Parts: sequence; C-alpha cells; structure tokens
Amino acid sequence: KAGNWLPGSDAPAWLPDDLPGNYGFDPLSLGKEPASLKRFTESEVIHGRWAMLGVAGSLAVELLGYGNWYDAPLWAVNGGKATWFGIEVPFDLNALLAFEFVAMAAAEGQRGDAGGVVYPGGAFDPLGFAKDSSKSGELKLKEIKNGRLAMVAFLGFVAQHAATGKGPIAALGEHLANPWGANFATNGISVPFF
Amino acid sequence: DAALPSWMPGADLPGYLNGTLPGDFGFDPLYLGQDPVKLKWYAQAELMNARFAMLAVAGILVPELLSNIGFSWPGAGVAWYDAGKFEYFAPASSLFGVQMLLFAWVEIRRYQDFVKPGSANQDPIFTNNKLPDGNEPGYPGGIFDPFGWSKGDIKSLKLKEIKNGRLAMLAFAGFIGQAYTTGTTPLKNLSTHLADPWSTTVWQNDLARL
Amino acid sequence: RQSWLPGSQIPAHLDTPAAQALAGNFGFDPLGLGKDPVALRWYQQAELIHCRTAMAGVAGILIPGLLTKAGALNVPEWYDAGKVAIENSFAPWGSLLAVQLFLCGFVEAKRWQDIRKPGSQGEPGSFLGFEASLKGTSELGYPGGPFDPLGLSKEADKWADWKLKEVKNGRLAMLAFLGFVAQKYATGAGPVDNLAAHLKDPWHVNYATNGVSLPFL
Amino acid sequence: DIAGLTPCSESKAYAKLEKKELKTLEKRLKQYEADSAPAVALKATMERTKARFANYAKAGLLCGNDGLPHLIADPGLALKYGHAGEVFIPTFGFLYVAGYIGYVGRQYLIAVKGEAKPTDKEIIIDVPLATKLAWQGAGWPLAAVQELQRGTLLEKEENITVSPR
Ligand code: CLA
Ligand code: CLA
Ligand code: CLA
Ligand code: CLA
Ligand SMILES: CC1=C[C@H](O)CC(C)(C)[C@H]1/C=C/C(C)=C/C=C/C(C)=C/C=C/C=C(C)/C=C/C=C(C)/C=C/C1=C(C)C[C@H](O)CC1(C)C
Ligand SMILES: CC1=C[C@H](O)CC(C)(C)[C@H]1/C=C/C(C)=C/C=C/C(C)=C/C=C/C=C(C)/C=C/C=C(C)/C=C/C1=C(C)C[C@H](O)CC1(C)C
Ligand SMILES: CC1=C(/C=C/C(C)=C/C=C/C(C)=C\C=C\C=C(C)\C=C\C=C(C)\C=C\C2=C(C)C[C@H](O)CC2(C)C)C(C)(C)CCC1
Repeated sequence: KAGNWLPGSDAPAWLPDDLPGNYGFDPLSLGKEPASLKRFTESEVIHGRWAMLGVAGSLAVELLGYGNWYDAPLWAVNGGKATWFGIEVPFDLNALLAFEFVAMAAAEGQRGDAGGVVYPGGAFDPLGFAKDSSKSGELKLKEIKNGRLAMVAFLGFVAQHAATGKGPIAALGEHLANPWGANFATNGISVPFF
Repeated sequence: DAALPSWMPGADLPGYLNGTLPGDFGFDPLYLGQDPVKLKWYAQAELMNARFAMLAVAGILVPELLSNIGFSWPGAGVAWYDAGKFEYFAPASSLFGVQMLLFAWVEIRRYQDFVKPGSANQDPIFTNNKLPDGNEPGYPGGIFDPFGWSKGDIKSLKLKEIKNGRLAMLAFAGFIGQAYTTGTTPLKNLSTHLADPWSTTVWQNDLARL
Repeated sequence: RQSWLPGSQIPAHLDTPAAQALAGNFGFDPLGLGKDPVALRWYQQAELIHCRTAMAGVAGILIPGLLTKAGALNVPEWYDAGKVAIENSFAPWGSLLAVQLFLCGFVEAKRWQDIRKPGSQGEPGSFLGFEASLKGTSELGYPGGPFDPLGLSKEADKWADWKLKEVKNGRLAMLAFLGFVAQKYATGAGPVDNLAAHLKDPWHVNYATNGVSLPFL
Repeated sequence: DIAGLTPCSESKAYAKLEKKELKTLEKRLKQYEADSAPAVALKATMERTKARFANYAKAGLLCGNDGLPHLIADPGLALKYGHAGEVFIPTFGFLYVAGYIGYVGRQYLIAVKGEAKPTDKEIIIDVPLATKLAWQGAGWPLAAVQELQRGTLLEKEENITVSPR
C-alpha cells in the first residue's frame, strides 16, 4: 500500500496491496466489486493524465502572457481567429469540432478496443523508462499521485474562477500580495454570512 | 445505588450511574443517559463543552478585570459581545476560515481517537513523537500534559475539572442572559448588584421592565 | 408497546413482527389502509419519501426565514420566493420544470424498480460500473453506497434509534408545511411573522381570532 | 369568451334580470308595512337575491344572450379560463362521495356474508359494524386501488352463474 488516508483506520479488503496509489481510501465502497474496480482504475489513470495536460496547458498559457484558460475559446464567440504561441490559425470553430471529433473518436476507439489497457507500452514508451517491471511500480505511484494533484488543481482552477473571475496566475499573485485580505473567505460566495 | 455522593440525599438515583465517570452525583431526572452509547457520547460532549466554557469565561472576565485597573491595551473598552465588529489585522471572514480548517484537523483527530482509543497517538510527520499507550478518550496527556500533573490523584483532579467546567458553563449561560436582559457587561452587573443587593435582584430588575 | 391512544385496540395488521420492525410504529391506522402487507410496504416507502422531502422543504423555509428575521439573510417568503428567483434567472419556469422532471424521473424510476425488485439495480454491465453501489441494504428505503457517505448506518446499536429520529422528525415536518399553507390562507404573512405575532399576545392572536378557522364564532 | 359568451359581470341582460327580480319583490313589498313579518321576509329575500347575483358575478361565470350563467364542462377550457369550479371540482367531489357510499356498502355486504344468516343482517342493519365501516371508508380510493391491484376486487368467471346461452 502507498499509505493510510485515515490514520488508525483499517484498509479495505477489496483494494489490492500492489495497486498503485492504494491509500485505502474508499468510504463509499464504490470499488467493492472487482469488475467496477478495473474500470474505475483505468478511468482514474486517464483522468489524471488528461488533468495533468490541462493544468500544464493552463499554467503555460497564463504564464506566457497569452490570456488565461477561461478566455481561450472567446475568439469564436464574438468573431476572431485562434492564435497558438502568437501564430494565427485559419481553422474556424466548425472545422475544429469535426477534426477533433474524428481524431478523438479514432484514438479512443483504438484504445478501448484493447479491452481496457492502462499501461500499453511499446510505441507509447520509446525511451524505455519502464522497461523493467521492478521500477514500474514506483513510477506508476508518481504518475497516479501527480494525476490526483492535477485533478484537484483543475477543480480548484474552475472553482476559484467561478468565485473571483481572475485566472490561476492572477489569483496566486493577489494572494501573495494580500494573504489575509484575499482568500476564499473574502470572495463573498464561499462564506455567506461573512 | 451506593454510598457515592448524591444531588439529593435519600433520593433513588438511577443504576446506570455507578461513579465511573468523574463528578457522578446521580443527576439525571430526564434519564438522558439510559443508553450506554448515548452516555458515552454525552461524557465527551460535557468535557468539551466544559473546557470551552472555562476558556470562554476566563477570556470574558480577564479583559474586563484588567480594564477596570490601570492596565491598558488596544481592545479595552470593547465588550465581549462587541468584540466581533472590532478592527483587527485580518478580516473576520479570513480568521473564520483559517480557524475552521485548523479546528477541522484537530477535531477529526480527536474523533478518530474517540472511535478508536490509541489510534491517533502517533504524530503523522515525526514518527518518533508519540503519546503514551495508556490513554482514555477525552484525556490525551503526553504533550498535552508536559508538567506531569496527571501522575498524582487523577480522580480528584478530574472531579475538580468537571466541577469547574459545570460552573463555567452556568456562568456563560448567565453571561448570555445578563447581556440580553440588562444589556451591560457581566462585571458591571456584579458591581451594580454589589452596590445594593437588596434593591438589585433579578426579580426587581425584571419587574421594572414589565 | 407505545400507542397513539392509550386504551385503544391496536389493529392486528400493525402488531405483526414484520410491521413492528418499522420505525415509529404507534398502532395508528383507524382507516385500516395498511391491512395489506404489500400496501403497507408501499405506504412505508411513500412515508419515508414524504418525510425526507418535507424535512428538506421545511428546513429551506424555516432556516432562511429565521435568518431573514435577523440580519443574517434577506431571503423572501416561501410563497413569494419562486417569483423573485425566476425574475433574475437564466431560464423560464417551464424549461426549468422540464429539466427537473427529466432528472427526477430518472432517479424516481430507478427507485421504483428497486421497490418492485430489491437489489435489481445492481445488474452488472448496466450503469458504467456504478451499479454495484446502487444495491440497497436489507431494508427497503434505506440504501447505502453513494448515499450515507459518513457510514453512520453501519453501527446497529444506534440504527434502530436513528430511524426513529428520521420518521418522527419527518412527520413533524409534514405537519409544519401543512401549517405553512393554512397560515398563509388565514393570516397572509409568513410563518416567522405568525410566530412573533402569537408570542406578542397569545391570548388574542391565534386561530380562534383569525376569522377563518372558526366561521361559526 | 368561450363559445361567444360574455362574462356575467358585463352582461346587460344579467343586470336587467337582477333589476326585474328586485322590482317584482319591491312591488310585492309595497303593499305591507315597514316593521312587520312579511316586510322583513321580503327584505331578506331581496338581500339574498342581491347577494346571489353579486356572488355569481364574482365567481366569473359566463352569461349568454339570455343573461343566465352557462357552465363549461370541457376540462381544457375550464382549466384554461378559470372555470374548473363549475364542472371538474364538483365532478371529483361527487366521485369521492359516491365511491365512498359504494365502498362502505360493499364492505358491509362482504362482512355480513360470512355469518350464519346474512339476510337477517340485510334486513336488520348491524349499527356498530355499519358505523365502523362508514368511518373507515374515508380511504376508499386507496383501498379500492389496492384491492384492484391484488386481484381481490373481482370474482372469477367460473364462480358466477350464467344462462345456458
Ligand atoms: C473521477 C476520477 C477518479 C476516479 C475514477 C478514481 C478512482 C479510484 N480511486 Mg481516486 N482520487 C481522485 C479521483 C478519482 N479516483 C482524486 C481527484 C483524488 C485526490 C483527492 C483521489 C484520491 C484517491 C486516493 C487516496 C485513493 C483513491 C482510490 C481509488 C480507487 C478505489 C475505488 C473507489 O474508491 O471507487 C471509485 C471512485 C470513483 C468511481 C469516483 C467517483 C466520482 C465521484 C462522484 C466524485 C464526487 C466528487 C464531487 C463531484 C466533486 C465536485 C464538486 C461538485 C460541486 C462539482 C479507484 C479505482 C484508492 C486506491 O486504492 O487507489 C488505487 C485510494 O487510496 N483515490
Ligand atoms: C455562575 C452562575 C451565576 C451567577 C454567579 C450569577 C450572578 C448574578 N446574576 Mg445571573 N444568571 C445565571 C447565572 C448566574 N448569575 C443564569 C444561568 C441565568 C439564566 C440565563 C442568569 C440570568 C440572570 C438575569 C436575568 C439577571 C442576573 C443577574 C445577576 C446578578 C445579581 C442578581 C442575581 O443574582 O440574580 C439571580 C441569579 C440567578 C437566579 C441565577 C441562578 C443561580 C445560579 C445557577 C448560581 C447557582 C448558585 C450556586 C450555589 C453558586 C453560588 C455562587 C458561587 C459563585 C459562590 C449577579 C451578580 C441580574 C443582573 O444582571 O444584575 C443587574 C439579572 O437581572 N442573572
Ligand atoms: C369526454 C370527451 C372530451 C371531449 C369531446 C374533449 C374535447 C376537447 N378538448 Mg378535452 N379533455 C378531456 C376530454 C374531452 N375533451 C379529458 C378527460 C381531459 C383530461 C385529461 C381533457 C383535457 C383537455 C385539455 C388540457 C385540453 C382539451 C382541449 C379540448 C378541445 C380541443 C382538443 C381536442 O379536440 O382534442 C382532444 C383533447 C385532448 C386529447 C386533451 C389534450 C389536448 C390536445 C392535445 C389539444 C391541445 C392543443 C391546443 C390547446 C389546441 C387548441 C389550439 C388553440 C385554439 C389554443 C376539444 C373541444 C384543449 C383546449 O381547447 O384547451 C382549451 C386543451 O388544451 N382537453
Ligand atoms: C352496496 C350497494 C350497492 C353497490 C356498491 C352497487 C353498485 C353498482 N350497481 Mg347497484 N343497486 C343497489 C345497490 C348497490 N349497487 C340497490 C340497493 C339497488 C336497488 C335499487 C341497485 C340497483 C341497480 C341497478 C338497476 C343497476 C345497478 C348497477 C350497479 C353498478 C353500476 C354503478 C351504479 O351506481 O349503478 C346505479 C345504482 C343505483 C342507482 C342504486 C344504488 C342504491 C344505493 C345508492 C346504494 C346503497 C345501498 C345501501 C343502502 C348502503 C349500504 C348500507 C350498509 C352500510 C348497512 C355498480 C357496480 C347497474 C349495473 O347493472 O351495472 C352495470 C344497474 O343497472 N344497481
Ligand atoms: C475516490 C472516491 C471514492 C470514494 O468512495 C468516494 C469519493 C469521495 C466520492 C471519491 C473521490 C472522488 C473525487 C475526489 C473525484 C474528483 C475527480 C476530479 C477532480 C476529476 C477532475 C478531472 C479534471 C480533468 C480531467 C481536467 C482536464 C482539463 C482539461 C482537459 C483542460 C483543457 C483545456 C486547457 C488545456 C486550457 C484551455 O484554455 C481550455 C481547455 C481546452 C478546456
Ligand atoms: C396516517 C393516516 C392513516 C390513517 O388511517 C388515516 C389518516 C388520518 C388519513 C392518516 C393521516 C394522514 C396524514 C396526516 C397525512 C399528511 C401528510 C402530509 C401533511 C404530507 C405533507 C408533505 C409535505 C411535503 C412533502 C412538503 C414539501 C415542501 C417543500 C418541498 C417545500 C418547497 C419550497 C421551499 C423549500 C421554499 C420555496 O420558497 C417554496 C417551495 C418550493 C414550496
Ligand atoms: C371503486 C368503486 C367501485 C368499482 C367501480 C369500477 C369497477 C369501475 C370500472 C370502470 C371500467 C372497467 C372502465 C371505465 C372507463 C371510464 C371511461 C371510459 C370514462 C372516461 C372519462 C371521460 C371520457 C371524460 C370525463 C370528464 C372529466 C374527467 C371531467 C368532467 O366530468 C367532464 C368530462 C365528461 C369531460 C365499486 C366496487 C362499485 C365500489 C364503490 C367505488
């Protein structure tokens, strides 16, 4: 196991010890059945990877001075052209949905046709960082932990944006400037009475 | 049903109160402690409410006592019920959020030790730091008792604690009542009553408003 | 054996071991609507749903209303909150009601199928793996899994007590909402206003003086 | 509004009929004294007529070319133009009371059918049983739906006598 989410509590018997990121956290008993645990495991790894990509993209776009993550698709709401790294792109919203739909449908269909594979390897690992299965368990733990942190970070991004209006980088600078005066308790919607 | 002290000499006290809990006087006319699990929970609730009320009464009486003398500091003339709308270094909302997170951590740790005694005595960061194995819920000890005062008569000290806690709980209830009726701080009410107790009673003061 | 009428003959259908296992059994059934065990089970489910819905609604009416009396909130009256909420809203009441009916119909149909066949919602390969958590407990109307996240239903010693605190409170809430309607048709003010008006003068401000509840006086 | 009718509060024939009724009542009252029994009775009848006309106009009834109120029996029109109090609500009220009576009678027949002499109970009514069933009949729709769902409401075809065809 990776640890104990609640110190003093006993780990559930339905969570295998060799499972990466197994902290024994399952109070709702969602993964009680083995068939559900497999799908939820693959879903969690996929969610972590997508969240890592999303958080990295949002942080990079706001740190490079190209707006925040919320104002990215605003060009197709009032008329405009999308720009990547300051370079104009001539693809309109209609051509983007079709190409993304076809590409994502083909890639996801190929991935799902394998029978729910979480660690394919081979072509997806050209550098061979996980060639040996001894060090594979350690890196898998880092991947699932970074993915969980990224999922929490993306949820925080959405919540803080819907609560204040600024982006993640702008919210961090404001909190660094005034920690006691700017936090979730001073937005006006998290705490209603105060 | 023994020679233990009673709240009514001669009365037939209930049998579920055998003196195991501190300050047992057989006082339960509503029979709220009939269920053993309910009584076990109420003991911890009484201990927590008593300790918080003791801290509250001390924190209400000490600033007013120091304000009536030459001692001065920023918040002196402000009453205990008026301290909320005071200008501090941080807004009340921020302090409320910070304290809610900190109290969430300590209260969940306390609840974990309550449902499983001895399961929260280990420090999560420093594995070497820990509390002694012999412990009971509501009485942590260890770092919470650095002077080792519990090494003596633990029964007498527990009785003193529960008695002082009950007195402080009644004192806080009296603080709320006096602030709602007289609309003045408790020490001022005490001084007003000490000036002439025959004409300054709850009956006289409440009859003057009827 | 607690009874709703000391000395009255408790019905035989409410004295069976199966009926006595229900929470809040006080032998109250003068019309005899629960004589049929199947009907009794269905009515038990209906009473549980009514208790929970009434508790949520009465809480949503009383707590914001009590906070509005003080300076904590400014929530309007329950009989006028719908118009105020729909005024500065993003959707009309019809579209909102349609979306609500669809979302509520899905979960109500799942609950109905579970009532008809207990544990039938755990059919493998039917709810994206979440069907394992959709199986209720051994008692109808008391499911676990996603519901009850704190796990307070695992302790049996307090279980029988917990259910007694859910039905009774619910019954009280069911009466509260009823009063909320009657008072609205007899005084024209909110429940907190009626409570304050009665506390100011109970010997002259009650249902015997509203001119509606006693038309013969 | 509906069917080319006009509301009674705006119909001229409605007010004309009210004036005609009050006129004949006043004409009959003109032959009596001012503090006698026929005068008080006629004045009470006049007040009742005025109250009835005002209450019918206040209810939102539709009047025809004759100035008399017209009822709407279609549920759609009644619920769309506020006429459900004419034929809809009284329909459900009658259904409740009629089913109440029928259910109480059926329960009494089923209860006395298992005795020694059911005919004796049919001619000499058992007042305690009838009163108990009459009070218990308040939940007749729920009980009837439950009886229909359990299959105990109807009798099998093999237990009912028929002609030789
Ligand atoms: C949707 C993403 C997702 C999924 C599919 C999983 C799936 C899984 N997690 Mg994981 N987890 C996640 C996110 C997710 N997790 C995040 C973001 C964190 C960081 C907080 C964690 C932290 C975590 C720990 C510490 C552990 C797990 C564990 C597990 C496994 C145990 C089985 C189980 O508990 O039921 C399956 C879980 C689900 C089906 C997720 C249900 C989704 C609910 C509805 C989310 C509700 C949140 C709510 C909607 C928040 C939004 C607010 C709202 C107002 C918008 C399982 C395979 C345990 C394990 O053994 O690891 C292998 C364990 O130790 N997780
Ligand atoms: C720690 C308990 C305690 C103490 C020492 C006091 C003391 C005082 N109260 Mg008070 N009070 C209390 C609790 C207490 N109260 C409680 C629980 C309430 C209900 C919310 C009230 C409500 C109240 C009102 C409305 C008023 C007072 C007032 C007063 C003051 C003078 C008149 C009087 O005594 O009225 C009578 C007090 C009571 C009837 C309280 C009952 C007795 C308590 C429970 C103590 C039990 C006695 C016990 C043996 C301890 C003895 C004292 C001990 C420290 C040596 C006085 C200094 C008056 C005032 O403010 O003066 C201007 C006033 O009008 N009190
Ligand atoms: C006993 C036989 C009976 C008869 C002869 C009628 C006859 C009529 N009904 Mg009706 N109705 C009945 C029973 C009956 N109803 C019952 C038992 C119910 C309760 C379920 C209803 C509930 C009902 C509603 C809600 C409506 C009607 C309406 C109508 C009128 C036109 C619709 C139609 O002919 O289709 C037969 C009626 C139905 C199949 C019920 C559904 C309504 C259909 C879908 C038409 C509605 C579309 C629209 C409103 C048509 C009018 C367009 C424009 C003039 C506004 C028509 C005169 C409509 C009307 O004119 O409103 C004033 C109307 O909306 N009825
Ligand atoms: C237990 C009483 C009872 C019940 C439940 C029914 C029920 C029924 N009758 Mg029936 N009927 C009754 C008594 C009853 N009848 C009596 C006493 C007579 C002699 C006057 C008739 C003569 C009769 C005829 C000629 C017909 C029906 C028909 C029908 C069926 C159509 C609905 C209807 O109301 O028709 C109308 C029924 C009536 C007009 C008579 C009702 C008499 C009163 C209201 C019933 C009260 C009985 C009793 C005094 C109350 C119980 C007292 C007890 C508690 C002590 C229906 C199932 C029709 C049919 O054949 O089915 C398709 C039909 O053609 N009934
Ligand atoms: C485990 C469990 C079990 C037990 O039993 C119970 C409970 C408690 C229920 C649990 C828990 C749960 C949880 C926590 C969950 C959560 C999740 C999440 C958060 C997810 C996210 C997740 C998230 C995600 C994916 C995200 C992603 C993102 C993305 C893609 C983004 C994208 C983008 C970008 C780049 C930027 C631009 O400008 C825009 C866009 C284009 C938009
Ligand atoms: C048992 C029996 C049997 C025998 O044999 C006979 C007899 C006697 C008949 C009986 C009795 C009966 C009864 C009493 C009944 C009743 C019930 C009820 C009342 C219900 C309610 C129930 C109720 C309910 C659910 C309610 C609910 C509520 C709600 C949701 C609310 C909501 C809301 C809110 C929040 C706020 C806003 O602003 C508005 C609204 C929107 C409005
Ligand atoms: C429970 C009960 C009794 C049993 C009654 C039974 C068995 C009734 C069976 C009825 C059956 C098998 C079929 C009934 C079909 C009914 C039909 C087709 C009527 C449809 C209604 C229509 C078309 C419209 C009606 C109207 C509405 C709703 C409102 C207004 O009325 C105006 C109008 C006419 C438009 C027992 C045992 C005598 C005991 C006692 C009460």
